[PDB]
Amino acid sequence: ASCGADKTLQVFKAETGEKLLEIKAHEDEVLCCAFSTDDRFIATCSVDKKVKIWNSMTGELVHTYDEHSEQVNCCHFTNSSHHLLLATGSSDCFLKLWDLNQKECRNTMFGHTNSVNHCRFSPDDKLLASCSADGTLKLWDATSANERKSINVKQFFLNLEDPQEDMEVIVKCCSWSADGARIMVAAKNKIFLFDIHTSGLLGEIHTGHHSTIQYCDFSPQNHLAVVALSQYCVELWNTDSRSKVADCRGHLSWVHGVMFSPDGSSFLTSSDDQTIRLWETKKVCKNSAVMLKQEVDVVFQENEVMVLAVDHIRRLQLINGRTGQIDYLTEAQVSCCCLSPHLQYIAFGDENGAIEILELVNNRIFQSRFQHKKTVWHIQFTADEKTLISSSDDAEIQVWNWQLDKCIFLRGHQETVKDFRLLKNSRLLSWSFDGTVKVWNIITGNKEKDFVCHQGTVLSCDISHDATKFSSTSADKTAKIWSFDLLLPLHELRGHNGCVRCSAFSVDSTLLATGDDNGEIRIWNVSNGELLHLCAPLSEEGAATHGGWVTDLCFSPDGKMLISAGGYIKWWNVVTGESSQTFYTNGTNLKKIHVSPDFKTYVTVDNLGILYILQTLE
Amino acid sequence: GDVEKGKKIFVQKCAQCHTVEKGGKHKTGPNLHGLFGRKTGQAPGFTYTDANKNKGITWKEETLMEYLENPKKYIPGTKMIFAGIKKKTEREDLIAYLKKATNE
Ligand code: HEM
Repeated sequence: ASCGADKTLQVFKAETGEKLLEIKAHEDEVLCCAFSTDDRFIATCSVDKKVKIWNSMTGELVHTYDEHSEQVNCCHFTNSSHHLLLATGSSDCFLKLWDLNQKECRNTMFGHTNSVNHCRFSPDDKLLASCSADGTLKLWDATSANERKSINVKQFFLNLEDPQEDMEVIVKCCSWSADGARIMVAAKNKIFLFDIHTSGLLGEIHTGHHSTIQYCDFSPQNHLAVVALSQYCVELWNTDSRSKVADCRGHLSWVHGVMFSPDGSSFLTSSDDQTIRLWETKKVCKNSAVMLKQEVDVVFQENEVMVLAVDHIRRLQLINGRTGQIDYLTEAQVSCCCLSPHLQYIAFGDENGAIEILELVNNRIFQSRFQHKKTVWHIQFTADEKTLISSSDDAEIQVWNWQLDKCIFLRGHQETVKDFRLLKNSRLLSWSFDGTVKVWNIITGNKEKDFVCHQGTVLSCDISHDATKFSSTSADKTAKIWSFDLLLPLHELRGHNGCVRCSAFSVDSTLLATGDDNGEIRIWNVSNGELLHLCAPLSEEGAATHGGWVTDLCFSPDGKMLISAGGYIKWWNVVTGESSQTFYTNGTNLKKIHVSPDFKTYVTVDNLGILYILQTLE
Repeated sequence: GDVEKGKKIFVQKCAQCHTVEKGGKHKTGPNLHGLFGRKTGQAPGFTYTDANKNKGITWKEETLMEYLENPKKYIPGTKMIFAGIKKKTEREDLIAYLKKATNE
């Protein structure tokens, strides 16, 4: 059984994967739910405070409870077949040990100094463990309706320069040993295995790198630990042995939760997308160094297309399409990368903002540039093989010629320059957080034409690429467009009260898409502007999943088609209706567009799903 | 909005990941002091996602009203976990409280 934000709960039999239960509503948004030990009941926690224990078979309500001063944190039926109790944590910090055989609570239990994080009955029904943000375990004596034991948790020792003394551990999951005789837990940067019966620490499984745990899950089999540290980092660790077994890429939205089968042979994976992925236990252990890194740059030189990649462990590997030809390289984790014009070189940024340009002919030859307060942002090369150009936290736009080691700067006096692009001339287009659409010069810094198209930041600005005849931008205000000849845009489109978020020019035509936040596109003729039929690519959908963001538009060479890419690719026919809408991406959330000069093949990698290559046939 | 109710909502739903006082520490989320009239992703000393860092909007009542209804929808890929405040009144109250407290 899974609930949701709607607060309806749906109960299902996983095998045949077919609806086995529909529940009409739960008052207030569901907070959590759970089966009875004999699966004869289903408790349902909620913000309302209506502990609705519906029958698991008839589906009709049986038990119901309320006592909490605040919203319930957790509900669970007694693991014992005999005793019928309902331990319930809540934001009011008070535990409520319900007697399921009675309408009123068997025992209120103040104890936690912070709101309860999780709650479970102990295999010994006489005992009742509990957890909370203070992090200390609390093994209550339910039989006496009184405190018995409560391990302190400062075991995550960490002597930082932090003014706070010993760290205040915040345990989340209340994991149990398969016998339940001891309590596995996890918090911050470390898993622990406390022995509540002796009231002392035993195990301590450190998590990957350092941060603060968002989710964790012990596995009684194989001493496994499926832990979602942060950003859906659902690694498969191995407890006690204290070493990772294997990586598990594949949830979008950063997981929302995971739990193993009672057999332990499988586990569910609830996620923010609204998705639950079943998984076999065996598959996770095996290694699978795949699924390229989420953001990459690909450069297309004809018949074979090469995609930029970040190594699964360290730097990078270049894998050409239609081949197994890996091209690994070494560096202390490159921040970003860029190939030189007319090939012959390769380059990368750094966390310090330093930017090396390794030669292809010889690994010994390189130039390293030290610049920028932080990691370098945008990087672009001149039409000449020489002269690096870059930007970052600095207000200035860096122009560092390599070999010559020249350091020309674009002194824009901005808080920072957000991004910049090459113009067909010696001019260098740019824009910052003040939303100025500056027109500088390449190599030599010189702000020749200056535009203030937006008081706010330039959200997405696209330049057409035939001559320098036009350029346009939209930034949650107006879709301005100019020919550079004027200091102000030739037209200021105002056809969208919801304000256009992004725009892209036609492939040497007269079309000009204007993307909305909801993925809506409004095509505009490159002639001041006129009420052209909106491309209107998405009309009916909802908040389902993999849909947010109007990242890019890829016009067909014919110009008769727009390749919209938000939650998934859809080839919306230009002006009214759609052409080849179909597709549907596995990853979702593509953020980049690459097109071959021919325009035959575009491959998208979205959400780290992987890179997908398309090659239409006859 | 009702600033007092807004405070309650902040205490209940935001305080576990964010401070509003000047020099208040970064918790899971960034300190919100000075939020109004500031562009997304600018609290110095907080490491944002690229999505939040590049949303490119100015925080103010209109943008907050939309964000707080459904953060993920407004900034897909945000690492902020929050379903959203579905009732407008509560949103207005919270926003009115934040407007006061994040300047104070
Ligand atoms: C109604 C209550 C909340 C309010 C008013 C609030 C306010 C905000 C705002 C305005 C931002 C973006 C500001 C900016 O771009 O600098 C933000 C980001 C964030 N919030 Fe919240 N927040 C709330 C609840 C939460 C909760 C419950 C969590 C965690 C449980 C959280 C953690 C975060 C994080 C991690 C970010 C950074 C987003 C990113 O870097 O991708 N917030 N919050």
